[PDB]
Amino acid sequence: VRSQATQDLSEYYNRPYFDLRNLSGYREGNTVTFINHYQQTDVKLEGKDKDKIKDGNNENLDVFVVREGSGRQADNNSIGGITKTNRTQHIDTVQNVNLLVSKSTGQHTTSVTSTNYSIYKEEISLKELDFKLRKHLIDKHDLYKTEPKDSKIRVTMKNGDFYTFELNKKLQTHRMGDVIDGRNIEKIEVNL
Ligand SMILES: CC(=O)N[C@@H]1[C@@H](O[C@@H]2O[C@@H](C)[C@@H](O)[C@@H](O)[C@@H]2O)[C@H](O[C@@H]2O[C@H](CO)[C@H](O)[C@H](O[C@]3(C(=O)O)C[C@H](O)[C@@H](NC(C)=O)[C@H]([C@H](O)[C@H](O)CO)O3)[C@H]2O)[C@@H](CO)O[C@@H]1O
Ligand SMILES: [K+]
Ligand SMILES: [K+]
Ligand SMILES: [K+]
Repeated sequence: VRSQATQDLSEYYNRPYFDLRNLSGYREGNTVTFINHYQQTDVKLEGKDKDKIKDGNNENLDVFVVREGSGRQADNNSIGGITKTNRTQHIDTVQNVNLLVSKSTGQHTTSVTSTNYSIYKEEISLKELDFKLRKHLIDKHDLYKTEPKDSKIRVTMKNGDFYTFELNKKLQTHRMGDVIDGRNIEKIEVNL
């Protein structure tokens, strides 16, 4: 079975995305404007990111961009995904963590995939982790070819804190601007 709800998740997580690195964003109201090679990207702040981003100019940011509709209307602007850029613009990973994907393949059978997952950003948004991990799962683990049910991604930190992305719904918009230290990620576990 493939419900419309599942189909809508496939649609969302197949949206075009891009990223911008080490540039200024100018905040007016709750919208941050980025200009990169004369192209404008407006980003909506609607969570804790409202306390993080200053009114006016903010230097040396990165942004993970997922457009919310097509095209030019303001309600289609990307939401959250702003972080401070790395201390340097070096290309090396800043952390590497185990990614464990466990999938029920039958009544009595489970498949377990264990790989290294590279972290490049010192400060990373839940938006980016959510979108990119789902991309991995869609590509490699057939996510959304079946009903996701209670499947989830959990990102666990070195202090034992964790962050969960329930796969049967989009990441909540108010969580998209939440950020974490990528170097404090301990492991990532996915149950399918
Ligand atoms: C009606 C509605 O949309 N309500 C949401 C909350 O979501 C509902 O309740 C949840 C408990 C869950 O049953 C969900 O399905 C309901 O729609 C939402 O609560 C968050 O939900 C997510 C899952 O979607 C997580 O369970 C999250 O908990 C954790 C997490 O695991 O990610 C707990 C964890 O301890 C905490 N980490 C800390 C404190 O270090 C994290 C962390 O705060 C966040 O991940 C940061 O974004 O959260 C539930 O908190 C709620 C909060 O987003 O908003 C509405 O009330
Ligand atoms: K359809
Ligand atoms: K590690
Ligand atoms: K099983």
